[PDB]
Amino acid sequence: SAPDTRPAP
Amino acid sequence: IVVTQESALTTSPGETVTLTCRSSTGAVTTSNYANWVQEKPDHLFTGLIGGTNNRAPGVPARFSGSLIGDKAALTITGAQTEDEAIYFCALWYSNHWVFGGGTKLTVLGSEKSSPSVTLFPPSSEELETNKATLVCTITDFYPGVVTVDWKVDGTPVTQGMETTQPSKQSNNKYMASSYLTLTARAWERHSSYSCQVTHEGHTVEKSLSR
Amino acid sequence: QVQLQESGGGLVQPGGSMKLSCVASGFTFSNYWMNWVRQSPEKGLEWVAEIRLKSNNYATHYAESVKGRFTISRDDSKSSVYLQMNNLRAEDTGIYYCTGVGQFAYWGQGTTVTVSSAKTTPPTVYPLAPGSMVTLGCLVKGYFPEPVTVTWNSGSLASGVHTFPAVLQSDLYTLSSSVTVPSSTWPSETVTCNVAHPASSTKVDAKIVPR
Ligand SMILES: [Cl-]
Ligand SMILES: [Cl-]
Repeated sequence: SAPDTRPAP
Repeated sequence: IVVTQESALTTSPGETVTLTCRSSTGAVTTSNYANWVQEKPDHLFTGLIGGTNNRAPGVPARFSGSLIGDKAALTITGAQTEDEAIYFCALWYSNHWVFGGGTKLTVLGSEKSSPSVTLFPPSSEELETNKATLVCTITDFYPGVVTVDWKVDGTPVTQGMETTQPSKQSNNKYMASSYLTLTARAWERHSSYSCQVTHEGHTVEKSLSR
Repeated sequence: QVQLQESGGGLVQPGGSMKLSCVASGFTFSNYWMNWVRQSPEKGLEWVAEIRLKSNNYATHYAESVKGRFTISRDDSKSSVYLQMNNLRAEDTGIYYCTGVGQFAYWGQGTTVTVSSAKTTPPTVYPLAPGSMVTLGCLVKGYFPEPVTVTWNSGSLASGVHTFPAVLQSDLYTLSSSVTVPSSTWPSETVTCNVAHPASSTKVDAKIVPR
């Protein structure tokens, strides 16, 4: 399971 | 799990450097989403790389994350003087992170300078308390990395010594201090005491004869 | 401009409890997970806790060393993340940072949390005499808590001063300072260090005399 991979602002 | 990094590296500006990061459990893969974080003087932290090779926003293009063999790696191409700093890597293990010990990076931004060492004997006032502390101050060195070694009658001490992490002086050279704590009995029993500071392969030493 | 700003740190005795707060601005805090990471001398960086999004039910994970004693939580209404620490131990001492975004791009300034059972203690100050230019110093031994302020000749000796970091030895802090003066002025003239320890409300002078 992955960490927070959402793109940064 | 233990994450290991190089303790320090030195480079002239304009050259490329690679720092690595290994895991004690096995190969570092993309599943460890390796991060690289920079610490500049004053506990200023900033993330450089996330998810192995995704550079955080605003971070200079000269910084790149990658995987080399079984390790995660950070490469700085054409390192600049502003890059002298400590670099930490962090690895993800399914549901937790483990940080590495940090690599101190020197980007030679001035001429090298040897440490100025001063060793002080225990005061009479302190001795009355049956304690003896020898103080070794260490200043004006660049690179800011030194190892301190204490000796008593020529023999290496492994107990009672405590050294502080170099810290930058206004002139961007570094300073540090070390302490040897002895009972008064141990202090009176020996004649020779020495603080030895190795900086870039050259040892600067001060000694006390008692 | 993004900004993370921690709060709530302080001195606490073992068994103690405190809550840290971190407020984010300059970006959509609600969109990213947040973590607490602490920095200690004996341990470098240590990840402590993470908290995911509202849509993850505010799910969390904790480092084993903290599980059962610490609780991370968030309030997106306030753009804030928090750390409730209970049953604090001296090993929890360190600077605590909230940090997040891909995966640690943003870090606050940090807030210091000291866990110590030590009582306030004024330093015993000791002159350090030498065993063209001469270096004298002062040992400030066995005080608690920090800080301490060290001057030389009331601050008239400004140039040539070096004050070093406190070391913790015996639950108590020790630091040193040194001045370099022309040997033509010592010991013919007086060199005294002035040490103040606000906590003990003390201010001591120590003259450096030749051995
Ligand atoms: Cl999970
Ligand atoms: Cl006079």
